[PDB]
Amino acid sequence: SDLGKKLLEAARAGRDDEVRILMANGADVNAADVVGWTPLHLAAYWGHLEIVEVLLKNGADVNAYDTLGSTPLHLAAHFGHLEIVEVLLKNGADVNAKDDNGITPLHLAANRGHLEIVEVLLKYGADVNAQDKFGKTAFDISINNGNEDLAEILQK
Amino acid sequence: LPAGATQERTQKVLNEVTHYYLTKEKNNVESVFAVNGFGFAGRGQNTGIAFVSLKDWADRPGEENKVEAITMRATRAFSQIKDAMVFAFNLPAIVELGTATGFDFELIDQAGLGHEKLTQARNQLLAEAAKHPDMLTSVRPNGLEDTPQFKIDIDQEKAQALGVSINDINTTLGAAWGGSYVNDFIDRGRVKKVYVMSEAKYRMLPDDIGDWYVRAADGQMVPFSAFSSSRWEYGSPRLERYNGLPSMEILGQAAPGKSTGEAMELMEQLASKLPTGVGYDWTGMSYQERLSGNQAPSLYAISLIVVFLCLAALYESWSIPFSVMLVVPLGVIGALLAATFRGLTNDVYFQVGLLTTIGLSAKNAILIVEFAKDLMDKEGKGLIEATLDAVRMRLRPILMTSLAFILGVMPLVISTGAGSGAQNAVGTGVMGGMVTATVLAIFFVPVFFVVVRRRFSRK
Amino acid sequence: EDTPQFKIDIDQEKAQALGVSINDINTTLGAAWGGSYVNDFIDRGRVK
Amino acid sequence: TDADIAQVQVQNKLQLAMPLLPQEVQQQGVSVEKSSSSFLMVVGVINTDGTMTQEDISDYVAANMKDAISRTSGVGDVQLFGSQYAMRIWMNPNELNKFQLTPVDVITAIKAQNAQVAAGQLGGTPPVKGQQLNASIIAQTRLTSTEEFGKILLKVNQDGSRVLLRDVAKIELGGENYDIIAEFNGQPASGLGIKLATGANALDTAAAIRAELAKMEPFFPSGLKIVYPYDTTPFVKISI
Amino acid sequence: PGADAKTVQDTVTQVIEQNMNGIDNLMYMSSNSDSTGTVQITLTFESGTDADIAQVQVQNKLQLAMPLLPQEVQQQGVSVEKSSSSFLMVVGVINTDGTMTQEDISDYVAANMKDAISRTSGVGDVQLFGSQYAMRIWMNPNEL
Amino acid sequence: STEEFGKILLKVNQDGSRVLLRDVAKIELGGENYDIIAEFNGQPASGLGIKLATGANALDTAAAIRAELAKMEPFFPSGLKIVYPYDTTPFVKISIHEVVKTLVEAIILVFLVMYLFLQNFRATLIPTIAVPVVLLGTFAVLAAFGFSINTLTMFGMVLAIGLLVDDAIVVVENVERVMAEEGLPPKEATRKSMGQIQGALVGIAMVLSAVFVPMAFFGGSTGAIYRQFSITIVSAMALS
Amino acid sequence: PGADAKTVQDTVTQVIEQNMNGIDNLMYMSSNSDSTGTVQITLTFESG
Ligand SMILES: CCCCCCCCCCCCO[C@@H]1O[C@H](CO)[C@@H](O[C@H]2O[C@H](CO)[C@@H](O)[C@H](O)[C@H]2O)[C@H](O)[C@H]1O
Ligand SMILES: CCCCCCCCCCCCO[C@@H]1O[C@H](CO)[C@@H](O[C@H]2O[C@H](CO)[C@@H](O)[C@H](O)[C@H]2O)[C@H](O)[C@H]1O
Ligand SMILES: CCCCCCCCCC(=O)OC[C@H](CO)OC(=O)CCCCCCCCC
Ligand SMILES: CCCCCCCCCC[N+](C)(C)[O-]
Repeated sequence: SDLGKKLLEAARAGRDDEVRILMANGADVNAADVVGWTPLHLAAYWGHLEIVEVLLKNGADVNAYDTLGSTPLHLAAHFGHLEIVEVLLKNGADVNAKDDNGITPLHLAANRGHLEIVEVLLKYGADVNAQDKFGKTAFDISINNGNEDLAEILQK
Repeated sequence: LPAGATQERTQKVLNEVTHYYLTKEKNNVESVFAVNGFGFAGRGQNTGIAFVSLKDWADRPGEENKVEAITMRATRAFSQIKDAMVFAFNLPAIVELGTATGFDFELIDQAGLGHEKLTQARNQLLAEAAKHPDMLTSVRPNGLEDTPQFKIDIDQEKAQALGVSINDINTTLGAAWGGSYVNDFIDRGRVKKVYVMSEAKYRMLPDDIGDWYVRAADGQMVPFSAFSSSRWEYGSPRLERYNGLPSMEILGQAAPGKSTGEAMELMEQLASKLPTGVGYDWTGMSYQERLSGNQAPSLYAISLIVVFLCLAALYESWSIPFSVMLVVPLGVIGALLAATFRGLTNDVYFQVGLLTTIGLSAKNAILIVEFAKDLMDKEGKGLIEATLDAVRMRLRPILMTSLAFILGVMPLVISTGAGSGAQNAVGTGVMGGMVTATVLAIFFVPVFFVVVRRRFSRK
Repeated sequence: EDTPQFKIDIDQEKAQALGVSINDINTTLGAAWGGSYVNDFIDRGRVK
Repeated sequence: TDADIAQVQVQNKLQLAMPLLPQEVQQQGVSVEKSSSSFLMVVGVINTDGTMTQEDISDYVAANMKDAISRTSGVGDVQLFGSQYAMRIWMNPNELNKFQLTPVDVITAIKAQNAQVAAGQLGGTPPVKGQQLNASIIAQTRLTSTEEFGKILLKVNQDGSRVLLRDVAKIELGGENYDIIAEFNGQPASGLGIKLATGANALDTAAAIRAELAKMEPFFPSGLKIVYPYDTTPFVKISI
Repeated sequence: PGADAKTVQDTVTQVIEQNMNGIDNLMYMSSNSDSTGTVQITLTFESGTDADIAQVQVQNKLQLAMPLLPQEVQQQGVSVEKSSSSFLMVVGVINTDGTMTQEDISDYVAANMKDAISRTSGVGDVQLFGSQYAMRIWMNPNEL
Repeated sequence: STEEFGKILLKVNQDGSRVLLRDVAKIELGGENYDIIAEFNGQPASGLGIKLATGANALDTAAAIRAELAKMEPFFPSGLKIVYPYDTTPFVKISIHEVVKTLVEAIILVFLVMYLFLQNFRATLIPTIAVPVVLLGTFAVLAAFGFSINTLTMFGMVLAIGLLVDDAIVVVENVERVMAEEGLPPKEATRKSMGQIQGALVGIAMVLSAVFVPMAFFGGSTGAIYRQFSITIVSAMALS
Repeated sequence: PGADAKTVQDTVTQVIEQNMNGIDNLMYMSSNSDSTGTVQITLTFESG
C-alpha cells in the first residue's frame, strides 16, 4: 500500500495531524514493514499515546506480533510508556504474550525496572511465575539486577 | 530506497534509470556509470548514484538538448517510480566546493542527551522551519534516519553452564555474518588480504542464526539458539559528530526574494526555543559567508576613501573628485538592466564586470575633468567654455574605445556552446553596462563637473 | 631524596613447585596495588 | 628553529621506540607537545550552589570542556587540575579468595562482558538472489552504568549459585587517578592549566580560549561557574 | 569489517576525536560513523594553512592514538589524506565480452595499470574504484 | 593459490581421514568488499580517479595519461576497453581557445575602429604592438606571484580588455588630435599630448588600484576566488 | 626480520613505492631489498 507506508512513517514520527488525515482516507492500519512492525508497534515503541488511541479506534490488531513474536505491549512495557501500556491492556492486549524467546511484557518491564508498569501488568493478571527459554522469571531478573523495590513488588 | 531495502532492489531502479537514459535520451547520453551502494548523503544497500556522460556539445543543438532540460525531463519522468526517490541534477561550477547555495546548520548535543533526544530536538526544529515557507525552503536532514536492527543477547550464565567461551561465540558470529580479515597472502608477487566469511545463503535471515554451532570445553557442539535470545530495535545506520560532540547536519536555503543572512537569523531564533542541552553552530559555506560578510563594509569604506584621496591629489581639490565619483551608477544601471532582462544572477563574473565597467567610465570622466580643469587653470577659460571644449576633445576616443569593446564582448553574450554560462555572465553585464556608461557619461559628466564647481567656489 | 621502598622477591622455585604462574602473581600484585586499565566504557555518550 | 619540524623529527624517532615500550604505557597514550614551561592562564571552575563535589566538577570539565580547549590554536598543553571519571572496580581480597578467584579472573570477565562486538548484518553483501531484508546485527555493547558492571558473571558454583562482580568488589564512578585535588578560596574546584604553544601570540590564544568557554557556559548544569584565578595576558594588554 | 555505526563511533571515532589536540590552525572538526563499518573524520583548517604541515600534525596525533583502537581496526589501518582536492579526469575500465567481473577488472587495474598511471608526468594522486583480489573463504556451517 | 588454501589441514579423524578447508568452505579470488556494484551501460566496470599534481599542466598531464594507456592497450585481456566518462581537460582547452580568440578578435576590432576614425595604417599598428606586450607582461607577473592559467584568471584578462584597449587608443588618438589642431610634428606633438594625459594616467592607475586591490583582502573561499580576478586585472592595468 | 629479498620486496618495498606518487619536486627514486629483510627507499628532490 502507498498510504500504508505513509502511516508507518507518520505513527513513528509522532505526526498526530497526518495520522488523522490518513485514517479518514483509509490508510491500512495492519500495514507492516520488513521486520513486521505495524503503526501500533512503532507508536508504542516511540511513545505516542494519541496515535495508539486513534489506531485502536480504527481497528488496529492490539495482539499483532512481529517476525520474532514481539507485540506492541512488549515494546510499550520495555521502553517505560505507562499510559500506552494501560490503553493497550484496556483494548484487550494479551498480558502473558510470549515472543520466540519466551519473554513477556513483565520480563522486559522488570529488566529496565519500570515499577508502575510491573504493577499495572500484575493488576491485569500478568503470570509472575512465567519462565523464558532460560527458565528465568521477572523475580530472577530483579535479584540479578539488584532492584530491592521491584523484588519486594514481585512476591506472587 | 526505503529503510532496509536490499542491493538487488536498488539495482532494479538503477537499471530503469540506465534504460531510460539510453532509450529516451540516446541522442544526448553517451554512457551511464551506475554505482549501486554509494550515496553522498550516506552509504548502504538502499542508496545508489548514476553518473550520466553526454555526447560532444556540437552533437546537442539548442537548450532542448542541454543538462538543465534533460535534468527537468529526467526528474519529471522518474516521479513515476514507486518506493524510490529518483531525481537528476547538474554539477556545481566548482566541484571542489559543495552546492554553495543556502546554509549548512549543525544541531549539537551539548549535555549528553543521547541520539534519541537529539532526533526529537531535530524533528522539533524541522517542524518549526516548515511553518515559515516565506523565509525557509527545503529544510531537511543531510544524514540518514534510524532503521530496524537485529539485537541478539548472549546469555553469559548459559554459555558458562555448557562450557562455551564468549570469545568463541563472538568470533563465530563476527567471522560468519560480519567477515574476518585473517592475514595476507601473495598473488603473482603482490601481497593481498585473506577473508573468512559465511557463504551468503547461511547468513541471510534470523532463522540461519540457529544453524551455527560452537564447540564447548567437553567437545560437544552447541547451536546459537541454545544460549542466545533476539528481538527487533531501532538504531542509527549513520551517526554524525561535530567538534567532538554528537551532531545532526541540517541543509536549507532562503525562500525566493529572501537573503541567506535573513534565513540564518530565523534558524538561530528557532534553535533558541529547543530543549535544554541542545546547541547549534554554522559550518562549511555558512561559516565562510559570516566571516566574509563582516569584512565587506570595511573593504568598501577603504576602497571608496583611497579613490577620493587619489583624485584629490590629482586635481588639487576636496570638491572636484565628486564630479568623477558620481559616474559609478551610470554603468551599474545598464549591467542590471541587461542581467534582469536576459534572466541572469548577481554572480562573481557580473560583480567583477561592474568594477571594470565602473573603472573605464571613471577613466573617461577623469580625462574630461582633467582637460576641463587644465583649460580653466592654464588658458584662463570659463567653466562652461572649458567643459564644452573638454567633452568635444574627449568624444572621439570614448566612442572608439566603446565601439571596439562592445563588439569585442558581443560573441560572449550570444555564445550557447561549452562554458557559455561563464561567457554570458562576463558578456551580458559588460555590454549593457558599457552601452549606458558610454551614452549617459558623455552628457552627465559635464553636468557633474559644472554642478560640483558651482556649489564649491572654495578653490 | 631517596625514601624507604618495599622490596618483595618472588621465589621462582616455590611458585613452580606449588604450580603458581608468574604472570598470575605479577598481574595480581600489579592490578591490586598499582591498578590496571582493563578496557573502555560509555558514560553519558562519552568513551572513558 | 621551526617548532612544527622539531615536533615531526622528535615524533619520527619516538615512533621507532613506541613498539618496544610496555603495552600499559602505549595504552595510556604517549604525547608530544610544543609549549612553554610556564602556564599562560588557569581556567578555574566552581559550583556556587555547592551541588557538585570536586570530583563531579573535574569529570564535567574533562568530559565537556577540556577537549575543545585542547584543540584551540595556540594551546600547546592542557593540565586538568583533577581527573575524568572511570568505572572503578575496588576489589576485595577476602571475597575473591572465598570464591577461589583472582584479579586475573576479574580482568578476563570485564574484557568478555564489557565488549563492543562487530556482529555483521542480515542480508549482508554479497547477498543471495531474492533477499528483501537488510538489517545490522547488534550483539554485546559497552556497559553504561555501575549496575551493569555489578551483574558481570564471574562464575557459577556447583549448587548453581551465581558469583557477580559486585560480590567481590565495590563499583562506583571515580577519577582515573586521585593525585590532583584543587580549591578556589577554600572552595571545592577543578580547572585547566593552559600552556602557550611555541611561537603563538598569548593575547590571540587567550581571546580564542574565552570565545570557546563562552560556547560552553549556556549548557552548564545549575551552580557551575568559570573563575579566572591566574592569567598573565591582562598585564601584557594593560602594560602596553 | 562487519561493525555497526555505534561500534565504529564508541571504539574508533570518539578515541581518534579525543586525541586531535595540539594541531595548529584548526577551524572545526566533523565526522560520521555508518553501518558499513566506516568512519570519516574531516579536520578543516584556516585559509593560508600549509596542507602538508596540517596533514602530518593530524597523522602524528593519530599514530599515538593507534594503540587505543581495536585490533581489527589497527590491522585494516587508518588513512590520512588531503580530501579538499578534486579529480582531473576519471578513467573507466569495462569488459564488453562479459568474461570478467568488476572484481576481475579492479584486480587487473591495481596490478597492471594503477602504478604506471601514478608515475605518469603531472599525476598528483590515483584512486582505484574497487579493490584488488582477496582470498575469500566462504564457510559452510553444516560441514563445520 | 586457491589450491594451497584448499589443501589447508583443519583436523585428522580417528579412522585416519583428513578434513581440509575446501571440505568446509568454497575458496575463490574475490573483492575485499561486495557493498558497491559498478556498471557502465550495464557492463561490469572499474576505474581510476586521477588528480592533477601541484604546479602541473592539465592538458600535458591528460595527453601523458592517454599516451601511457596506449602502451598498456596490447597487454589488456580480450573484452577490456578504456572509457572517459569524466574529463575536465576538453573544457579547459575550449576555455583557453575561446579567451585567445576573444583577445585576437578584440585587437582586430581596435585595428578596424582605429582605421575608421584616424585613416592611416601607421597609427593602427601602435595598439597592435602595445596590447600583446601588456598581455604577455601580465602572464610574467601572474607566474611570479605563483598564480596559474585557470577559468578565473583567463576571464580576468577578458574583463580587463576594455582597460588595456583604452590606454592604447587614448595615447595615440590624443597625439593625432594635437597634430590635426596645432600642426606640430609627430615628436613635438607626442611631448605635448603626453604632457596633457601623463598626470591623469598615473592618477587613473592609483584610483583603479583602490577599486580592485581591496577585493583580494576578502577571506575564505569567496576571498580566494576574488583574489584571482583582483591580481590579474591590477597586474594587466599596472603594465598598461 | 627473517624475510628474504624477494619476500620483503613484494610485501614492503613495492607497497611503499606504489604510494610514493604525487610528491612535489621528486627527481628519481632508488631502493634495494636484501636477504637480511632490510629495505631502504631513497627519494632525491630538485635543487632548492
Ligand atoms: C595603494 C592603494 C590601494 C590600497 C588598498 C588596499 C588597502 C589594504 C586593505 C587591508 C584589508 C583590511 O582588512 C580588514 O581590516 C579591518 C580592520 O579595520 C577588519 O576589521 C573589521 O572588523 C569588524 C567588522 O564588523 C569591525 O569591528 C571593524 O570596524 C572592521 O574594520 C576586517 O575584518 C578586515 O577584513
Ligand atoms: C595575445 C598574446 C599573448 C598570448 C596569450 C595566450 C594565452 C595563454 C594560453 C597559453 C596556453 C599554455 O598551454 C598550452 O596550451 C596548449 C593548447 O592551447 C597545450 O597544447 C595541448 O594540445 C593538445 C590538447 O588536446 C595535446 O595534444 C597537447 O599534448 C597539449 O600540450 C599545451 O599544454 C600548452 O602549450
Ligand atoms: C573593494 C570593493 C569591491 C568588492 C567586491 C565584491 C564584494 C563581494 C560581496 C558579496 O557579493 O557578498 C555579499 C553577498 C554575496 O552572497 O551578497 C551580495 O552580493 C550583496 C552585495 C551588496 C552590495 C552593496 C553595495 C554597497 C555600495 C557602497
Ligand atoms: C596617491 C596619489 C596619487 C595621485 C596621482 C597624482 C599624479 C599627478 C601628477 C601631476 N604632475 C606631476 C604630472 O604634474
